[PDB]
Parts: sequence; C-alpha cells; structure tokens
Amino acid sequence: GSSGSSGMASKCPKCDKTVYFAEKVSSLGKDWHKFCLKCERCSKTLTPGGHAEHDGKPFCHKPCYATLFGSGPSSG
Ligand SMILES: [Zn+2]
Ligand SMILES: [Zn+2]
Repeated sequence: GSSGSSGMASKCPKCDKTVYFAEKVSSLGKDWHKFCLKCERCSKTLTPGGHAEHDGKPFCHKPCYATLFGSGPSSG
C-alpha cells in the first residue's frame, strides 16, 4: 500500500482530511473538497466563494442559513 501521506496541503473543515491540490477548492478562506462543498440542509450544488457557514458546515444565504439562525424554532 501507499507509504506516507505526502500532501503539503491544508486540511478540510468537513472531513478533516488533506485537501489535494488537484481537488483543492478555495472558499471562505479555507480548503474544502469538491464533494464536501454541498449544503447539508438543501443538499444542492454550491459555489466556492459565495456562501454562508455555520459550525464549519456551509449553508445557503437563506432561507437555509436564516432558519438555522432564528427565534422560536420548529416545535409542536
Ligand atoms: Zn472534506
Ligand atoms: Zn442550502
């Protein structure tokens, strides 16, 4: 099997993995994965360098983000 983890790249705030320069995507001043760059609420293709973030996980401007950040959450 492959020996060593020669990468020389920043980790991923999604899977805490060594983002490869080949699939390296700069966004919000960080390095994510072409597969990790997917909303968790709407689960729709996002764009690197034009989205919101909360707790490390990305989220569309709204209502995605909006909801997460609001009073009187879903209940009853
Ligand atoms: Zn990742
Ligand atoms: Zn979304």
